[PDB]
Amino acid sequence: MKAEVSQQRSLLTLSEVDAELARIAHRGKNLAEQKRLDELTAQRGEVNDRLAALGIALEDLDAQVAKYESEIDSVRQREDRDRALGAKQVTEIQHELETLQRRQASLEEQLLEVMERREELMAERSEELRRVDELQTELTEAQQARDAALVELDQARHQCATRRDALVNAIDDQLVELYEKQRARGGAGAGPLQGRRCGACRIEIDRGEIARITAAADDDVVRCPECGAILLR
Ligand SMILES: [Zn+2]
Repeated sequence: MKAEVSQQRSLLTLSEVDAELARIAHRGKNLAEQKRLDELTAQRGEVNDRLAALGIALEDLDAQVAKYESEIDSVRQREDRDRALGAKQVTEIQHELETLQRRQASLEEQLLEVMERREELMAERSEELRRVDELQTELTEAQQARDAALVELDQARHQCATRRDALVNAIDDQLVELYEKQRARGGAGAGPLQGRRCGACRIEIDRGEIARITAAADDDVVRCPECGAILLR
């Protein structure tokens, strides 16, 4: 097989454009901005998990102060209902009121302990809300930089796509087809002959085949014996 040397040089640039598009696709899946957004999202979920755990403890303490204040109201109402006054049975109410006054005091002790504990946890929850709010703000900053990097990679991809479309139209389709058949093997399809090493698979070509490669004409097309990529000189 043979092909004009002018289009063989176009095939070399064509293999260069394909390599650049490969790095663009690789960069789109390995962005540094995406890694930054992954970190901020992780620790934002950390505070969201701690905020949810604090909400459970606050619900439990809210249920305690609701049960405490309700039982004191029953003792307070019983003290006020019995406050409205038989003198023989009056002493019977005096001994009960003293025992109920001891119950209202003992209940107020437990109520102040859980009110302090609720006041401490509401401050901790307030400290985590400030923390997750600051994390969320720069999370959107990382999200705008992640999206801004994707539109730059896509813009550079479209420009290399237009350059690739122009090169294929300038080469005989019989040569472009062989380049695609070699890429279907996983190789680079076309690479330069750098000294004695292939520019694609990076092998060291033996002295035997290389003696025949240097003897081929300019219009001739040659491939690497190990990978098959079209060697260009
Ligand atoms: Zn090769």
